[PDB]
Amino acid sequence: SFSGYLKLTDNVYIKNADIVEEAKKVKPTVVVNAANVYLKHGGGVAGALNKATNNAMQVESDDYIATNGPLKVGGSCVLSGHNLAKHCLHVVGPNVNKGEDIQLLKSAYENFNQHEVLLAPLLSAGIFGADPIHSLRVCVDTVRTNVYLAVFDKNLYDKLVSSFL
Ligand SMILES: CCNc1ccc(C#N)cn1
Repeated sequence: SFSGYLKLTDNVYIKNADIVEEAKKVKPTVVVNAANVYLKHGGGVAGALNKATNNAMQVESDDYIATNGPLKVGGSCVLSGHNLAKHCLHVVGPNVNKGEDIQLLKSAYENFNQHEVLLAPLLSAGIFGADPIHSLRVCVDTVRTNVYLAVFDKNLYDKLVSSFL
């Protein structure tokens, strides 16, 4: 189904790809969003996925927050995948740039175990400020379901693969 991924472990795969383009092509059952507790999809993966939905993700997310309140750091919710996937699993990894606890990254990845297969970014990486090498390590040590990681940055992808233990 997913093409061109490098197998890291029994269940973790990685590719240098734009997660928006991966989602449009594959139309996976689940695309993971690098969400914040307010589901305000301003930038990074969230801003990019929301822009690909023509803001439908943000409109749906605002209604979800109006009804349910904010998510917890380390938590998630399942919403529509719009034109990108059947569902979007909005997962909140800790944002180290907001001083959040990096220990919550394992809790964030545990949300992936509720889905047999997912297309996902590295949680807390990019604008969330965590070390992406550490994120990949927590991913491989926490996620047991099939996760296809899309890493937008080629230089970061090369660093992640070449340093993977
Ligand atoms: C070009 C649109 N796609 C993407 C994918 C990932 C990120 C990040 N971070 C930003 N844009």
